Amino acid sequence: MNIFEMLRIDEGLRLKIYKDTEGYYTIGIGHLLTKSPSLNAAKSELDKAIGRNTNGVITKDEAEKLFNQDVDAAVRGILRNAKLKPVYDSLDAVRRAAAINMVFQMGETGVAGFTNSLRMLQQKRWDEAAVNLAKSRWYNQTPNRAKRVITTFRTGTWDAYK
Ligand SMILES: c1ccc2[nH]ccc2c1
Ligand SMILES: [Cl-]
Ligand SMILES: [Cl-]
Repeated sequence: MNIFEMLRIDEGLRLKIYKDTEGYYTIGIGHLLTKSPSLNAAKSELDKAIGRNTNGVITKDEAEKLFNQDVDAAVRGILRNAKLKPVYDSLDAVRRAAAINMVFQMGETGVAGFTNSLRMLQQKRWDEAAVNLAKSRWYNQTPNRAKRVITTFRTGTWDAYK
């Protein structure tokens, strides 16, 4: 298992514009297009990203392309983040995957707000971090996905994904 396969399971794959769990226009593998309530604005954002007049639909190759870009950007953002980087550096490979999954989902900002959990993870207090992580809007809104990621940090294995 790896980050790509992990996120592919968490996000699914859709080739037509759809609304995410928060009601935002998205496409492909979790690629958020816009927070605006406007489908037009979303189709324009789509065309701008793909580089063609898509008409709200993309191919699988174009989806995988957006996905590669988004994964790379997430990692790169973590590495540029002074709050995140040190935590990320302290983790083992499996757990780094869980850290990227959270950023992919909620943004660097969203994550930066889990200050207490990050500090526990950095200290390798796995069980306590898992409990603290669960006390969040994230966990209450997307419980099954949160549980998988939390299990990952708790155990350092891919068990939740097998
Ligand atoms: C960097 C980015 C996201 C993260 N989530 C938990 C730890 C961590 C570190
Ligand atoms: Cl883009
Ligand atoms: Cl869920």
